[PDB]
Amino acid sequence: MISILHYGYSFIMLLGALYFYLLSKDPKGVPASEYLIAMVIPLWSGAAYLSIALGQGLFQYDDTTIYYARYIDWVISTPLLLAALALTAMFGGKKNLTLLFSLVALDVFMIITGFVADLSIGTTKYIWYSLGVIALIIILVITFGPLRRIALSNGTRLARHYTRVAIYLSALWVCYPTAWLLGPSGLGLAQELTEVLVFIILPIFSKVGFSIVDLHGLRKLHQ
Amino acid sequence: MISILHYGYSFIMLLGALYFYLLSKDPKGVPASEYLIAMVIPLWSGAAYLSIALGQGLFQDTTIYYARYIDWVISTPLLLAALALTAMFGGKKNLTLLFSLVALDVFMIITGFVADLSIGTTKYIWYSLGVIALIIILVITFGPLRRIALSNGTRLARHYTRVAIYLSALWVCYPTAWLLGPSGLGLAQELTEVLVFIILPIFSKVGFSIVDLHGLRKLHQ
Amino acid sequence: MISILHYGYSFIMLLGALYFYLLSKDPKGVPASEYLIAMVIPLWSGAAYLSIALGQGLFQYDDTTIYYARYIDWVISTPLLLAALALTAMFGGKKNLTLLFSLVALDVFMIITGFVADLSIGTTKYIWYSLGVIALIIILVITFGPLRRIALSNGTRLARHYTRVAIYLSALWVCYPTAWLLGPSGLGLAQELTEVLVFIILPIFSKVGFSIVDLHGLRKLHQ
Ligand SMILES: CCCCCCCC/C=C/CCCCCCCC(=O)O
Ligand SMILES: CCCCCCCC/C=C/CCCCCCCC(=O)O
Ligand SMILES: CCCCCCCC/C=C/CCCCCCCC(=O)O
Repeated sequence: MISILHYGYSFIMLLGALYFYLLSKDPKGVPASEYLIAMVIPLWSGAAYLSIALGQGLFQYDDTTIYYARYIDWVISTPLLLAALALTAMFGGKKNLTLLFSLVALDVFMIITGFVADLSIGTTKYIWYSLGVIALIIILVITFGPLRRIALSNGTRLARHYTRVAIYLSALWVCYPTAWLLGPSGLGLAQELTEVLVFIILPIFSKVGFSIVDLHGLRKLHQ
Repeated sequence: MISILHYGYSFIMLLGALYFYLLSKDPKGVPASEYLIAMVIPLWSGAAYLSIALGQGLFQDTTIYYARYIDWVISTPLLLAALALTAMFGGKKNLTLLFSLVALDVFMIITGFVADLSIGTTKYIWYSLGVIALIIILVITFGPLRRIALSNGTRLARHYTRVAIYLSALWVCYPTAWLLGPSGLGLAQELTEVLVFIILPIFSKVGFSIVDLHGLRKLHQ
Repeated sequence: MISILHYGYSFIMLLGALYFYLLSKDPKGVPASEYLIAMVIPLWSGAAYLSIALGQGLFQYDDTTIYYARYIDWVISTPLLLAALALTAMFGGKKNLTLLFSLVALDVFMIITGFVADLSIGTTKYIWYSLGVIALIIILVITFGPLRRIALSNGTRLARHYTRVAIYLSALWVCYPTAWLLGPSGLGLAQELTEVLVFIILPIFSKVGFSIVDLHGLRKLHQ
């Protein structure tokens, strides 16, 4: 069932990428870079999850299963998602690449701390986990602080769309560290099968879902 | 023989980099970035192949030359960049198209490394994904990228078409040799595959850049 | 002792990053990118050295201890330091990104050759070491050649500050390959404890120290 679920995930990611390619042919005032980003995220995630379906993207550490392919996925896909968010706030204005790369730096560190925490035992696990959570808090502060102020400077309609997308992303992202802690990698209150379902359903909304809401909103500012 | 051949490869790469450095001192209207790219490719490839000569860049009932993938994951995207920048010579840069090719290429090389580590059907799933990546790269090369070259004048477009065919012809050889050799069906011997992955890169790296840079320098007059 | 020293290092790095964040609030004509770079260097280095303190960032190769976390540190931190140096030479003028990325390329190769040399035995070790030294020589030629000429073109006061920071960095950087050769990774004339102290004290002056001298000099040009 675990294998079948991952095949299904990869196929949905493929259909996501195809949809975003079609949208790109009729760009409606949205730069090609934002369509490229929306295509790479699902394609990369699909390939990583395919490696799990084929039983290559995991190994047995001590007496627990590490799905390391998830981290290979997230270390590319999550920074690209934060880029898409930042570029949404900056739509019709000057780009602030310093703020954008600050988010990329924080995000990559967040994902690495998660991978190391999964490979750690005892107290050490929760030291790394904690550093990742602090990284996520700072990303949220930027998202609702300076980045939201840039969105406001680009007009009411854009700011309203940015706020909607920011809440959508924020809501989904806080679920990842929560699920991680409750599942086998953490306290082990939740079963493997449960965690797998969560890390199949969340990414679908986090990747393909986010980009639909994000791109449709921007295309609507053109009509 | 395998070790000696790899030393010889690294030495030729060094001579290539030195030649491109000399050319850069008299740039003839070609941006410094295109000279830098032409220098990095051979130097990085030389270092990787050196690791094979010293017997570090491989591990073993089949021998995997993993240093090749470390080479290609840096050198091949840089080659596609040089190609893209050739199409865009004198006109506006389209970085979205350029980075699309870098994305496709890096994926192609990773699928190859995973296929080499895979057994049975799984090997050919990964191999297939890499081939599809190469097909799309070729479609971009002869489609949108060629249309940009045409928009920059007949002289530039003619040079671009020549370099595009040159690269395309050499690149299709890599997946073909991979499939026929030990990593695939095993119809060809290890020694044969080694010779191929010595001779092809010399024409793919040092050779491509000579044809590419000389053509662009000629457009100065 | 070795563990405690690494904890102390990480804490000092944290304080360095916090100081540079405060400075950034009153930027005094220094671009935000240069403040971000000064913050990332210590934060990344601190995290890497923390992995050593927890005894994760090292392993036993035959009869020697390899501190591989150092290389994970340097492969990110050293290119960013050369960027800060290059951006100093270019302060008030056009950026030359080709020259900047040439330095990044050389530096990354330098650090990789070092990691491979540490994993090598006999003559092979010193082949890789040699390639890294030649990389460092070319970096020094660029620093005091074309990069210094760019600094001159941006006025006497800037050029004087650049020359001071360039010498400071150059003096500290030549110490790394020297210590490497004399310590366990090389001829083994120096003991592990000695090498550890060197690779605690040097980075503090190389990272937090360099950025203080660099940023204070540039802030002074505002007045
Ligand atoms: C943890 C890994 C960190 C790796 C990422 C390194 C990030 C540091 C780089 C900063 C580049 C700054 C962006 C250039 C500024 C352009 C001007 C602007 O702000 O718009
Ligand atoms: C698949 C492995 C990893 C690949 C990641 C590559 C990153 C893809 C995104 C790049 C963004 C491109 C930015 C282009 C900016 C200029 C846009 C233009 O004017 O055309
Ligand atoms: C050893 C691994 C090396 C990996 C990095 C290689 C980098 C090569 C690419 C260089 C890009 C040059 C950027 C050109 C910008 C033109 C504008 C300017 O020069 O100011």
